[PDB]
Amino acid sequence: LQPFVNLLSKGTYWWMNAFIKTAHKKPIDLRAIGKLPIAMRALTNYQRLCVAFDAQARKGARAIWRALCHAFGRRLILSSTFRILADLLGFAGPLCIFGIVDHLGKEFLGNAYVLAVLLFLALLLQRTFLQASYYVAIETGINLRGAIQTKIYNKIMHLSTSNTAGQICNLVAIDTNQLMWFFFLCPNLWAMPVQIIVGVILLYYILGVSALIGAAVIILLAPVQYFVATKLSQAQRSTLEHSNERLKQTNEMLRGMKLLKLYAWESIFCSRVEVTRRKEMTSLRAFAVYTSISIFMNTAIPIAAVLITFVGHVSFFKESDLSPSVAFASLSLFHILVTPLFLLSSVVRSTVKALVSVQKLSEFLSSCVQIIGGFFTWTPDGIPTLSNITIRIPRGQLTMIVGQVGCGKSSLLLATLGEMQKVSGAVFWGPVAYASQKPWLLNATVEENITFESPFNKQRYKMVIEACSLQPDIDILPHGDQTQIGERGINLSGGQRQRISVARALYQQTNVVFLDDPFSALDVHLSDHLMQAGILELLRDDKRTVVLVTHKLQYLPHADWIIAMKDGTIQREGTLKDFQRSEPWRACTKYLSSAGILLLSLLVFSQLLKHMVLVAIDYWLAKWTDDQSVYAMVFTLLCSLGIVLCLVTSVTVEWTGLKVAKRLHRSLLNRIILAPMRFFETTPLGSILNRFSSDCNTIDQHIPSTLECLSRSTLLCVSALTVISYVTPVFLVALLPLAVVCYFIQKYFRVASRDLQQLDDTTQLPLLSHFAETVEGLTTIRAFRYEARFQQKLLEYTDSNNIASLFLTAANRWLEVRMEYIGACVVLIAAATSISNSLHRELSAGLVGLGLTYALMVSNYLNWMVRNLADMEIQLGAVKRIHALLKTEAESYPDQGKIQIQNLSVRYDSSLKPVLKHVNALISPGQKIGICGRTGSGKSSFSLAFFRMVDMFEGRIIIDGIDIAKLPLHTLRSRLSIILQDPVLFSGTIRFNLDPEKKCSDSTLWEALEIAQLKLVVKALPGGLDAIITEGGENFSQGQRQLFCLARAFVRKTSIFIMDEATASIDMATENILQKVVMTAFADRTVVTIAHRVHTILSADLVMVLKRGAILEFDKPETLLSQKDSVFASFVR
Ligand SMILES: Nc1ncnc2c1ncn2[C@@H]1O[C@H](COP(=O)(O)OP(=O)(O)OP(=O)(O)O)[C@@H](O)[C@H]1O
Ligand SMILES: O=C(O)[C@H](CC(=O)N1C[C@H]2CCCC[C@H]2C1)Cc1ccccc1
Repeated sequence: LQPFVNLLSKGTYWWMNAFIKTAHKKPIDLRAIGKLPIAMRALTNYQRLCVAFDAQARKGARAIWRALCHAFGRRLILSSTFRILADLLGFAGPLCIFGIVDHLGKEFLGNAYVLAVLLFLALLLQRTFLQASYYVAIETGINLRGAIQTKIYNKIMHLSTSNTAGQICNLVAIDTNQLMWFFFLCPNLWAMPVQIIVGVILLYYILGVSALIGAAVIILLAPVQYFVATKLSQAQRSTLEHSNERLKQTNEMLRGMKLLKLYAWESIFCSRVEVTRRKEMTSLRAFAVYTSISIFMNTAIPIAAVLITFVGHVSFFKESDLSPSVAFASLSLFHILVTPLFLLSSVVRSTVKALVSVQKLSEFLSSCVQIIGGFFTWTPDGIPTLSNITIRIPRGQLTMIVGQVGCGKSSLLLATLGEMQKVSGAVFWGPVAYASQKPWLLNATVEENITFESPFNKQRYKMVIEACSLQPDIDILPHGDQTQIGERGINLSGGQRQRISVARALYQQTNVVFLDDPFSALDVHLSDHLMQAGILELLRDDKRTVVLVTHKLQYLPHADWIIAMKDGTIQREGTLKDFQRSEPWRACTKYLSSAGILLLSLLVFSQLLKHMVLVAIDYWLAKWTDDQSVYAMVFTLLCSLGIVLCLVTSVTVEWTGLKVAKRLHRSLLNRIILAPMRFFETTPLGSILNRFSSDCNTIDQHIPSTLECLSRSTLLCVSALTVISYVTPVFLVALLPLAVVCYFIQKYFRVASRDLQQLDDTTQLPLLSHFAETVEGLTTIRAFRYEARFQQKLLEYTDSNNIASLFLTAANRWLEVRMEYIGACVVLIAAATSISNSLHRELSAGLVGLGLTYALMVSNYLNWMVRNLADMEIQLGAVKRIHALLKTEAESYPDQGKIQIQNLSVRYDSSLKPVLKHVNALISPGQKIGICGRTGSGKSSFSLAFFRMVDMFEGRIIIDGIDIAKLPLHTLRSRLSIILQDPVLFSGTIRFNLDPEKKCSDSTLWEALEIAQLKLVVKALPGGLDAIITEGGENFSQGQRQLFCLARAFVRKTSIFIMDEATASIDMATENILQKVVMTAFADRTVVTIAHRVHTILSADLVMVLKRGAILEFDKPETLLSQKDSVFASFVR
């Protein structure tokens, strides 16, 4: 609430003080953050931008710039006016140091004390204009993002469906941010020229022509600073290529982990991910080189400029003798030109990226029922897709739209709606509940999807779910209801999704309903259930106009009207009779522990030795000004020794950063591979994967750079407070109060800012997610006429994004205003005490300048120390949670088919109910054993029990004379065939997905593919036995993929085969093909089949029934059918 408060509280952000103190105690919630001010709302900014657009266009890429300039120009020069005004008041430090030091070494301005309060007042007054300049630029930048995101969205509700779903979200998340961040750094575009030009002009007057030569070096090194920034960002992209390639290879490893650990291919796929990692680490060296140079230039160009400015002034020109006032006033000017001169690279880089974004943004912004005649074409001009489409469906009566495949069926429905440009014809036609041919699901609850922003009724909902008969399906789902169906509907199944969209159509209370192929993936049994109960007994009962378009003609007789489509034309439209007649410092220690004692010693000793040179340089200047070639000799040497150490301390932090980033990931990968199968099922995949994506990214690129920023600022602030204390020892008395105050300000910030950074991120996701939802189901939204209702949901989402981001900026300004006040209070104590000592005691004029030139800079170092420490705390969440995951568990480490089980006391998990108990069996070599039982009756345990994956087997299994327990895991899994229920084939060649051990012969591998009756399609692939297959994908069918897994099984030749519900998720013909292959090809080798199919184990040598723990296991299935009273298997079959 900055506008309401007065000028003083607004400048000092006193209104934020109570919020900070309150948030320190309890976490920030949406209730804690208030509603947005009227002036800064998404709707208000959007209306202002629309007014600007109307004004500009009333008389392209130029227009949007004019509208952005017109709407947000008044609150932008007001930001630039402060920035310029703060720049001029900035030179009241360097100029007043000139005044103070000169008077000591030699009209109220003639007094040294008077200038000590002018230095105090100007520094106090500058460091609020500068901060109020940052805020108003930010508050305009954030208010702009609110206006554009609404502007982008209001275009989405219009664009034709002929066209890029992911581009629009990218346009919101990246292209708008680059435009927003241009308005953060917009005033600098007019303030760098003013601040630098006055700066360089001042240096000439203070020091002479020699100040230009030193000033030219810094300016001339801005392009080289910029060039490194270009080479770095190129290197980051090339690293981003391998990281995305790595995450694909890792994701396939975690998802299909059970298949891998069954075949003992965990090491092979772990080896393949490391090969991609090493390439990423190679491309990450160049990112370290061009980050090392970037740190080297930013701390060795200021030193180089000082070296050439002073040495050149005394050696070449032989001008006026160097004096403490001139040398230290000029030195303090360099410290305040480098910050503008080194950010100018990022300002130009941002401006060239903002020019692209606007052009990219302006490219996006430019993109019953009776019909008379009618010609509709998806293209703006071309062959009309619908021709002679003249229809008149009745009101309140069901109508069927039936025709050939791909012949104007779904287009005609969209022709009735407004998504088809009319070449000609006349159409006259409220909101319509349209069940899309391709169903779309909101990223929300199953209850939310069906109600779809409509009031809930208990009776209505009960009938709908019973009619669609999707409730029994949700019963098997992991959650009873309110399941979070994310993007793409991965949680739900294809057939289940189709019902939901039809359920959404059937739930709504509207007169006209267009159900576009409700039975596309609906089973024939349920399809009649949905049609009879829902379409007829529910939809037709309510006197609701229903239009249905499906291939199943069985429901044609139960239809008032029916139309026939031919070649995209409505040939005839009549009734059935008419138609028939016509036709954490603990984590930081863990991070620095892995670097190595050698590097860690070199890292620490280089930092401490560098800042004993960067002070011994400045102290030597204070001794110099008071033989004159001798002083230049030592000062040149120290400047070179300062530069050399700036190179060493820039390589080491990056060299260390790679050494940890390499070891931490590699040590992480080898740990989860050895985790037992129980760990992967219990822990959600999202938890493990995000460690490899974000945390291994934060350590790769963010920690090493931040660790340098925090270590460089902390030592500078220690050096600044030591030099300023050696000059005036009385300053130590005031150091304790300013240490206690500076601690609490740091504490309340880190507590409050950490909350808002998390709150900022968690409100970003709903905003982007809403853009994806709108574009994916744009046709459905405009069918319900929920465009206005959906657009309103954006304003709430983006307002909760701005206010969460408008406190993160008011928190930073709160901190920087406090520290700059503390720093402006240190400069008074430093000035007051040194001048007291210099005039009365025997202090020198040079040491006075040395104290002041650090007092001015102790405000910045205090600010970087607390801001970097805030970021270093957050970025150490990467190491903290990796080290937690890194301590997971670790598993310990066939000639004849005789397998024996000793009581099989196997427990599905630690300290749980035993799945199977007291199960004794003995299968002779070369015998086909079958296992059948109820779902969850322990049959599924015996499948994984033979592979020691059940980690609590309190019994014994003897296979071919040995024990499956004593033998090591990677030597027992590798010699036992398995066929999981759901087939999976991982990315790689066919030769590298059927024998990754690279031991199979080329001729043999072809026979195995042919043995599975698969050689024809395999040979048909390009290359042959080397075609680059994709994970799942379309290169193979579901029957073929399950068929290929049989070929992979035949490759092992382990003489013991275990099949676990291979029949499921397969075709009936393929099951006969698979069963015939197993019966014929695998005649020997003791095939064991655990499945629910009746006919799978009918011909087996022996069949074992499974009760809660064990049931009758008749060796002869023929005897079992008679003995079981035709109940156990005969009745089930
Ligand atoms: N973005 C698009 N650009 C061009 N044509 C399009 C586009 N979207 C759809 N179409 C047209 O719509 C046709 C499919 O709809 P149509 O009603 O003609 O067939 P259908 O019988 O409903 O098909 P299906 O069984 O695939 O649902 C395509 O063949 C194409 O001519
Ligand atoms: O001190 C800072 O360096 C500023 C940090 C800050 O205030 N914010 C708030 C913004 C919210 C939206 C996204 C994050 C930014 C970061 C950034 C900045 C603003 C203006 C000028 C220079 C730097």
